[PDB]
Amino acid sequence: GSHMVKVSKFLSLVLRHNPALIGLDLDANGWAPVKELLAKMKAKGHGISMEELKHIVETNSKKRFAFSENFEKIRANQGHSVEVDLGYEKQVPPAVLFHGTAEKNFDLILKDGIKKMSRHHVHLSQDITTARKVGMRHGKPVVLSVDAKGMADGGFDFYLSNNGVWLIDFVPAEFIKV
Repeated sequence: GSHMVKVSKFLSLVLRHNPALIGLDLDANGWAPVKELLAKMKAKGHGISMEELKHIVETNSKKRFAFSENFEKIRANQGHSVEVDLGYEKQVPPAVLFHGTAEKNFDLILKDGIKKMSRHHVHLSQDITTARKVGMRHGKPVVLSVDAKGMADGGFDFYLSNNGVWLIDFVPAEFIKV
C-alpha cells in the first residue's frame, strides 16, 4: 500500500536522529538490530514484516537507508538532500519552498500539518510569489516556508506540476518555518 515514503522517511529518521524514539536504539558503529525494528515497527501498527522492510531498504533506499548484506542490522545515513526520489520524481529548488495557504487553515496547518487528502499529490509552492498567488483563492495566505533540502533528505517527496506548482505528500508544521 501507499505508505512507503512514510516508511522510508521513518526508517531514515530513527536510524539517524533519535533512534530511542521507538524503543529502537543505535549501535556503536551506527547500526540497529533489524529485529528490533521489524517487531517494534510492526507492533506500532505499521505492519512491518521483514519482507516489507527489505523491500524498503533494498529497493527504495540503499544510499539513504542501508542494510547489512546479511540483513541483521539496518542503518540510515542521510545528510543527502539530493534527488532521493522515493519511487517518484522530486524536483528540488534552491533552499526552501514557500507555500501559501489561508490563515483560516492555520489551526489545521500547525497541528496536523500541510495535508488535505494527502498520500500522493497535495498542494505546495516554491516562491512567495506563488504562495500569495495561489492563496488569492481565499485571501491572505500565510507563507509556510518548508526546507527543500531537509525534506528531500528526510524522505518527504514532492513533485513538480507542468505549471510550476509543487505537489507534496505532506509537510509537518512541526518542521515548517511558519
